[PDB]
Amino acid sequence: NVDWRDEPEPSACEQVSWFPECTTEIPDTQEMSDWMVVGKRKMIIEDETEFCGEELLHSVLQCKSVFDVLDGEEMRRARTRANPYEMIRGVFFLNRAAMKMANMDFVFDRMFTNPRDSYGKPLVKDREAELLYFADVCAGPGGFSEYVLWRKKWHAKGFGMTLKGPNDFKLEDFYSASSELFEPYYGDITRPENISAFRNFVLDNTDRKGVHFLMADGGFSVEGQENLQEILSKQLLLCQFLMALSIVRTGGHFICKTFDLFTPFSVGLVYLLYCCFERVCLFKPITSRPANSERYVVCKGLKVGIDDVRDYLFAVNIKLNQLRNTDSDVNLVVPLEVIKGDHEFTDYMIRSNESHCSLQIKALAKIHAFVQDTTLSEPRQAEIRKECLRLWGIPDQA
Repeated sequence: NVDWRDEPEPSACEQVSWFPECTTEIPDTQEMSDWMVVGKRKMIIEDETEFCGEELLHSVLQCKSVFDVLDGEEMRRARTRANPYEMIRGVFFLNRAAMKMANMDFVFDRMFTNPRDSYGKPLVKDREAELLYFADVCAGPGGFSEYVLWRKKWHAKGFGMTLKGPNDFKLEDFYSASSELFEPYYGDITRPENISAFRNFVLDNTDRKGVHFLMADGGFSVEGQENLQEILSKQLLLCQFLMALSIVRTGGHFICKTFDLFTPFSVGLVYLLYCCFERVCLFKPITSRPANSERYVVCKGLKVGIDDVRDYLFAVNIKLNQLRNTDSDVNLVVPLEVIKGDHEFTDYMIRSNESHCSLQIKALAKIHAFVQDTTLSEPRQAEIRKECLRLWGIPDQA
């Protein structure tokens, strides 16, 4: 009962929708002192409708479950044929995540590779021999980094922290290999002492300022429960937000991969970033698969005076470690009354969640149709690859 053919022409052109400007004051310790609420540990996605229509949520949940019955190889072939952006995904870089950063660096006015001061002037010229400093926190640190170092070469310096094991870095490209351009820190991001350690390492190597921007992956995949990833990844997402506030310099930026944002815990986390940055937006680039839940929290311009929020999240993480492996969990980090009190923030959140669900439903329907009719094709895949490379300034090579 879905019409996937009523969809706009696939394009290299992408539109960004930002949250409205926050005009409320950064919360302080006393204001947040009753904000963390502990409750029963819950994994029921179907009734997380504070920021999404119930009917729409159930529809998307329904499509995903039907779609998951499907055999993997068959569905993967169809999804390759159905995705208009399939052909950009693999090109040029050694790591697919590098093309995602390429995509998003372009979309956000090079704010990552060419950050600006308040007068709009470049902070980092090649001449000045001053470095672009960045951090990459993920299961295999190097993919996001591969793009940055390709673009800025020796004018950049990156710090890596791995989410998996000590040697799970991606130091294979000609630049990530040089410890002068990229320094892995020698693996549990949930341990407070590891957070502090990495924070100090980064502060000591950036003149106590912090990095110009942090690139993070705040979610992990699980087979057989796409719906549940938002909940399973909640502590990782908090720790990445906490890392942003710990190592990004004033006026700096933050980009974080996440999944669905239906839960008040997730939305509370976003609300906090929205309080701490000049501009925040939720964005799904064309280089991420249209049928999945992946999106990016993109934060522009860390404000002054965020230490209370940083300290607050640090306390929440400790509480999460305490509640781990018990029937209790932290269910809120900001009260609903506060989040819903900000009407413009809430309107954006609902519009973002619902738009994502509506598009995801169509993308899943399309794949199903491509499974049933293997002659269906997406003819402009090649033209779109070409236009994207040109637009984003990426060589048409390997």
